[PDB]
Amino acid sequence: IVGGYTCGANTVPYQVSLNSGYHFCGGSLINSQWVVSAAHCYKSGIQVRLGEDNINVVEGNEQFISASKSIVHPSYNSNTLNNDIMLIKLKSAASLNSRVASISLPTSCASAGTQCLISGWGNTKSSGTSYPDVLKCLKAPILSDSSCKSAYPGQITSNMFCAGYLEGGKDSCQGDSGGPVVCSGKLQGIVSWGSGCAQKNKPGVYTKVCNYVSWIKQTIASN
Ligand SMILES: [Ca+2]
Ligand SMILES: [Cl-]
Ligand SMILES: [Zn+2]
Ligand SMILES: [Zn+2]
Repeated sequence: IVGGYTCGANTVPYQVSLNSGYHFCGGSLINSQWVVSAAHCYKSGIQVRLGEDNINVVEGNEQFISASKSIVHPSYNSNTLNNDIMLIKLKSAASLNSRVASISLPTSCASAGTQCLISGWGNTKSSGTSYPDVLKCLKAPILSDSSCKSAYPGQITSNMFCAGYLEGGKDSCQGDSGGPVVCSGKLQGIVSWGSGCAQKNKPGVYTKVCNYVSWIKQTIASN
């Protein structure tokens, strides 16, 4: 995340780190047994780490559980990143406490202008590589579709929305993929792609979760 701040140890209690020997993506806990992340984060051999603050230091409040299965959205297109969402089931249930909590799924989509909180352990430099070890946060509004589509012509579908600042300066960045975008207490987005990080007129693009609630609910209930 670039132009963001240190959230604080466990202040985004629904934030997860996907690890396959190292941290490679973020995710959101939706209930004791399931995590939602980006389909482009699909890997075989995932370990989910909950209650994480510093990914390189075991400070006692962590839970490391292996994934029992992964379900990529049936219509995921790796070329356009359209329908970039995946569900991960935990082999054992997470013990929910003050530091490990689930986030709610939306009942309706959020309007442009709404302020959201984007978090993760990604790169913090636009022009440079600096990978932080503690969680970073960024408060950013949802942009109108018009400004999102002018920045990426022919690339935005109805399953994506942009958030950030057009001036640039603030944005999600690689590493952060699969992480949450929460607005008014609901998980409204998943970090999906962007043009580099924090550039001017290049906001981040997020998977629009409100369009997949029935698929999420139906799939978790059947698996
Ligand atoms: Ca840790
Ligand atoms: Cl992340
Ligand atoms: Zn990351
Ligand atoms: Zn990515």
